[PDB]
Amino acid sequence: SHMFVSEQSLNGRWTLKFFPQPAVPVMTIEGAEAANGIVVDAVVPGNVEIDMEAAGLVEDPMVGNNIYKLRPYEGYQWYYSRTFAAPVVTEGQRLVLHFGGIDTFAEVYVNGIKVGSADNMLIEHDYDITSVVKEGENRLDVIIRSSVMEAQNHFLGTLSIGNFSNEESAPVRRAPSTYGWDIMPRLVSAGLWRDVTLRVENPVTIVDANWVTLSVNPKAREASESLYLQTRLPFEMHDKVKAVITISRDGRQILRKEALMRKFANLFTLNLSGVDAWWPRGYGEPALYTAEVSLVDVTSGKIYDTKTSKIGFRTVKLELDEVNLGQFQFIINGEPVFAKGTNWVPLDALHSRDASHVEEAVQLMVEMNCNIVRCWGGNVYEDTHFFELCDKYGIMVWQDFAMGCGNYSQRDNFAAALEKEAISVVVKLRNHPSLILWSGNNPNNDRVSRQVLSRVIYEFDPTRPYLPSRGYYKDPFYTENPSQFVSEIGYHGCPNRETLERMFSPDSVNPWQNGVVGMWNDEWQTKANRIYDDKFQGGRNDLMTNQVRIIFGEVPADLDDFIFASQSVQAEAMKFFVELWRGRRPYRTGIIWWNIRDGWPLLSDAISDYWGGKKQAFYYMQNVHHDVCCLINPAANGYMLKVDNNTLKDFEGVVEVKDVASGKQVFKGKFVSKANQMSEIATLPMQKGQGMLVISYRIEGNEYFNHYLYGEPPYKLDQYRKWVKKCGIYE
Amino acid sequence: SHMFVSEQSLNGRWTLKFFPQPAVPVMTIEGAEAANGIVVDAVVPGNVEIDMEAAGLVEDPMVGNNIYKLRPYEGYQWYYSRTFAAPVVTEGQRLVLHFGGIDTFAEVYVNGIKVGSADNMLIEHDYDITSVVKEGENRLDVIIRSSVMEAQNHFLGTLSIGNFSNEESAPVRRAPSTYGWDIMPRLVSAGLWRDVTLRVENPVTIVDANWVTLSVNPKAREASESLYLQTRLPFEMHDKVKAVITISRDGRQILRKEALMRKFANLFTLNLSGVDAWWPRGYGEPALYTAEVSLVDVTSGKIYDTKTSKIGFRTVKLELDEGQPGQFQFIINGEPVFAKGTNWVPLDALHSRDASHVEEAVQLMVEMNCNIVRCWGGNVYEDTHFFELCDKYGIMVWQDFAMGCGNYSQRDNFAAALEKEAISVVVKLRNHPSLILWSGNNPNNDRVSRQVLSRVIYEFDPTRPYLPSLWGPRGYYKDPFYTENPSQFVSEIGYHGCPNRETLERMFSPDSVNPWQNGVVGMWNDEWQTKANRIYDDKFQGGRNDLMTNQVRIIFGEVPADLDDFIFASQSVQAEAMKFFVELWRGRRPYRTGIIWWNIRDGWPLLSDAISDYWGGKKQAFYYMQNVHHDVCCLINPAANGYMLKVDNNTLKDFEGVVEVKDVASGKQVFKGKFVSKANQMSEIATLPMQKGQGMLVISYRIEGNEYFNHYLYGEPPYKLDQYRKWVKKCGIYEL
Repeated sequence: SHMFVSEQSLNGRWTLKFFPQPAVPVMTIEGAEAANGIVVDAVVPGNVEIDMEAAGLVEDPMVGNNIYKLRPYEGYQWYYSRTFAAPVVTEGQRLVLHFGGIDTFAEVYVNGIKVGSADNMLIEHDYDITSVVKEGENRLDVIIRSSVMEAQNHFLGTLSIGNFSNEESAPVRRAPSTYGWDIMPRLVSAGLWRDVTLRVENPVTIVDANWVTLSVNPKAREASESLYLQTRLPFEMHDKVKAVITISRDGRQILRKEALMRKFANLFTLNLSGVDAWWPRGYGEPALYTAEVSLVDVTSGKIYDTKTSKIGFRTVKLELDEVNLGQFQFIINGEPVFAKGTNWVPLDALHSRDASHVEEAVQLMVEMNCNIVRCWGGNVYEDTHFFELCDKYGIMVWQDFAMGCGNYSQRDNFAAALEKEAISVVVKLRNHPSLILWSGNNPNNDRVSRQVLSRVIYEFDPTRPYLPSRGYYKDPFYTENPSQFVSEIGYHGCPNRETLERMFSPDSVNPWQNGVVGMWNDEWQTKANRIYDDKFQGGRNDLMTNQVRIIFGEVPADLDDFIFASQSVQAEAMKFFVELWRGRRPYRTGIIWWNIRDGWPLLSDAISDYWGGKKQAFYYMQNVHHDVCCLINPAANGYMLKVDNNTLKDFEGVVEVKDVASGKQVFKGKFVSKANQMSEIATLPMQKGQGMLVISYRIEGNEYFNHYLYGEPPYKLDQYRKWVKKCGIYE
Repeated sequence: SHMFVSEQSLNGRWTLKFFPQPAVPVMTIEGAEAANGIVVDAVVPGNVEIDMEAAGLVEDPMVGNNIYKLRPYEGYQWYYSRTFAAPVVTEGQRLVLHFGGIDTFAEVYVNGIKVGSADNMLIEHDYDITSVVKEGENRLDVIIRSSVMEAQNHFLGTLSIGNFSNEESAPVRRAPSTYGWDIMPRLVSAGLWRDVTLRVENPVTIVDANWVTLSVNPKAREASESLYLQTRLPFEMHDKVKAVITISRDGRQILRKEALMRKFANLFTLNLSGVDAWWPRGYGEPALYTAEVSLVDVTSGKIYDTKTSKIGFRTVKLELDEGQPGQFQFIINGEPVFAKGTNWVPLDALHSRDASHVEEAVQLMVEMNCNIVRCWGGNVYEDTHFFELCDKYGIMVWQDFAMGCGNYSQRDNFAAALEKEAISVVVKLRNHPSLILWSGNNPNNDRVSRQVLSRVIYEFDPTRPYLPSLWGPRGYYKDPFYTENPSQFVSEIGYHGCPNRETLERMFSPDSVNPWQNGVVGMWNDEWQTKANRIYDDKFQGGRNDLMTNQVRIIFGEVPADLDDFIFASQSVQAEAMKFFVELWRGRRPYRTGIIWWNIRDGWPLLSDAISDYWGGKKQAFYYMQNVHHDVCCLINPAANGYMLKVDNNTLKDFEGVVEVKDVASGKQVFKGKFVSKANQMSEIATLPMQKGQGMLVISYRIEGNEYFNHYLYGEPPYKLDQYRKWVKKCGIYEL
């Protein structure tokens, strides 16, 4: 929270006028008003496709092949307009027009006077409009031009052409996935997709409050926290304003410090007592403390400004193995942590709806017990509320800078745009305890990943590490990979029937074209995802049929049997991958799987879909993501029962292995799970043929369950179903 | 070929007004018309000295000391003027005024409106004049200022002062040799030295077609070619235009692929069958294929643009054998190739005449059988036609960026000027199969040669190697300086040679044709000193010309007083030295990997170490060098108790033959026998016994019905000139 003096929202009903962009792009209000176009009511924050669909001008892009009908609007312009009232501004105060998100290339006018030129979808834009504001109605006009056509203002290098990321994405600062990807639709879109506000700032104001943990002693309940404070301070206010710093928790004041402001920028170091450390999930408590800084007149007591945030006392270090060679391990508060989590993709192709999805999506990670999440560079940067939830629930955040599968310009103009973006995002997010790493998502000669971004982290966040950058799930590709830390590992899975009936037209809900199993109809090809409407057979969807065929021999023709088979192979594979890394500790250090939630109704390798449809893989993963988990990994002539502890406490329990069909107890006995390590229990003999062992362990009175599928594929689908039904764990 | 919609030539007669440059340079049409100057007719493309000589205002700079009489014009300004009729431009179409070459600092005006400010003589300049053009007669005015005076707009660093390259060249982007070199006259010059055209472009047009060879399988006659296509495409034309890619050879089509244009830039990977790889001379055929890409309307079938080039399927890897100087070898199509060729210097001091020399000059390399050529960084970048000829004849091209014998600013403004130049020239030439290397020609902290240029190659030509970078005493060619130099790959090596008599009689005044001032041998007259070359008219004796006499005195004991005897002596020393250098590197393979010698042709009538002069007069070294540049060449190297008869093979084929070595003076047979020359290697034939005294051995070899000849001068200097002349005459290989 940041008080200022007043913050008046400009969200609500705007007027949107759209029209095809001429050869000479419209940049003035006069050109926008003279252009022949269509005028509709609009909602801010919003996307232009939501406004046109509300007007009945476009069909629902989430159904069938309606995504391709939005293609002509990629060459359109969008003219937002509204009138507003200007608040009273006293002497020395500044009126600031704040845009949370402009998508993308736009000219901003207040009362016919241009106040800004925006060209970065991913960062905020603030314009001082104190001098252009007038009494009564103030005209606010935003004229956006075509992002796609902007790409032709640039000459591309050889290494920027032919990558998975679109060439139109290379020279502009937008989320690469908006142009299309394997897991996102091509929906370039436009509009004011985040809040628009009017801010009044006092002459004495807080420019930035940077909280940094210098040290932490979790056992003594102590921590050293530094505050790098920058302010605007008139010289008459020097020695007449004091900074008041208050740390609290549950309304209880932990520390108060006052200091006379003798210069605009200061470093205050606070040696705190009776404070708990911020820990990721399983490894401890996500302790957060309210840190408030206020600038107060020493004579009148008037508060000129106040910034408040919840901070966590924690230290983060990445250890990079450079002799025995993803060969790294995160060290939090001086303890080696095993990372288990998901990759974070766009929450919505229409990104103005991202904020409405954040709460439910973080809840998915909490129920999965993820302790880490990697925000993928194909997506936009998430807003403050996402990181505040990750602070609260103890989920570490790996933040990629917004660049996708490809390479970018080595020249000055791009380097300046990316430096402006990187400084903004770093300053915005560097105070969240959840954030643990910056990445360039990218070769060692790349100026982008090895100079520009590293220079920003060096100057504006030297407390966090920066890093410059298909078949059966038991093949050596997955079982003999030497990477201690895997960051992308995924397996396809057909969505639930209910999701299929909502996104596919009734004639196309069944996947098979003219009944032939394996021949996908066009609507299923569009939902693979196909960026452009090029009719073809095969491609990405075939991954589902191939995987099901390797495991069960044959692809079912009944849609419900196909859904069960596809979600069951995705469930077994992902579960096997997690157990393989959790079981091969301490060598394995982390696994970040792909992915937890889709950002659009599509056929994908996610374990949950856009509408909340949890696939079978979600529940399987849930049982192999506990703090302490008993699991079975393959072994030389047998199977190995192991327990993995991802906490700092020792635990005791008992485990009962048994075959589903026979009921023969293969093993029963107590175990001791030492803190923060893999502990083997017993080597179990080989079982005959196919089947399913069931694991039942009890710790501190609670009952947990797991299983292990033995044998070698192909399995009969009808038999595998009976094994799970008798296992009694899943449905 | 790039079709566009139309290309009207603005070449032809212009009006040229010139005047001394005032303290404040004239940069407006008003100031140019108000200045007191001289108006003459001019020819574009051209240089201002050609126009002034056509008007009888200057004397021929190629004769005597007339080069120094052009000195005052370095401080002049040059005002070009002509009228042109505007072509018809439909809506959305674009009218582009294209300059192939402006030398150099000029303000361009169309109909009184400034459209550009040029400041680089080595690269093209394009200006969109669609909105400034008018109906009827239009006006084109170009106002050039003094390049020399432009240097004083810059403060030079210590390392940019005192080099062989002129301080006036350091801050400006112009060919360094224009300011004078030891092999080029000082002729700064100016003018529109390349074509000036008007191009009409459709709203849909090809911006660039970059052809890259990913792989080649010569025996399977296959190749994987990538087309990196960038276009200008209105969004209304998206999904309504298709790219048509056609690879052909002699009218026979090899590939025809059509693809709907859904984005402005695309990578098209083309896996071809029935295609032959491109090879350098000796190693195979220089197979070329016409690659044409066209943007076609999917409905009307209208062709909006067409780009056509001749490409070749080849791979190039520079194998750094390791970093001593010249410790590398070029690998073409997976095979280690032995490079042999010449450095490429200016074709003319008045560079607008370069294009008229290109065909004859390249033919010299074909007659010599060079498989490589290093375009020296003191010259301008050659135009497309030079690289087309090197593609056609299989001559690999090593391209220096345009800096010489110099150190340069580490500051931003020079870096930005060089980056714009490098991007332009790389994009222009990156599709020629002949081109195989980019060089900075430059210590390891130099921003220019270790950051600016390497960054341009990193982004715009990752397919070709980039390198950031033997004269010395110039004594006896068998000195340990040459014979024990460890460089596997030598890029510069040369020896002086007096030009033929006809050239001397055309370049000097009648009283100055004989070199000896007042008749004393070894003392050069003033005109010969000018042709050294001498950059500034400082009178002195000795200097560079003493290389000719010192090298003759080492080999033949005394300098002949007679001119015809002196020409034969000097050219014989150059011929024996250069031949020895090539035989020494070919004979010591596989350690030696290449020899690029200096040089094949003069860019100006001068006294030099070139083997043929500016007017085409071939010195004796040209013929000696021809006989040691064959694909398969029998040669003799010194051994310590005799000589070693060797045969070198610069092909991928085995050959058999017979060789005979005889003493010329006595006629006795030293060796005769058959030999097998294994492919792409040096093979030792026989150790030959030590001969007595001085003389010449004649090497006669026959390969597949064809008879070839070489020789070896044995003994140690000093030799007697008359005896050497009789040995060459009796040998029968070369005419005296």
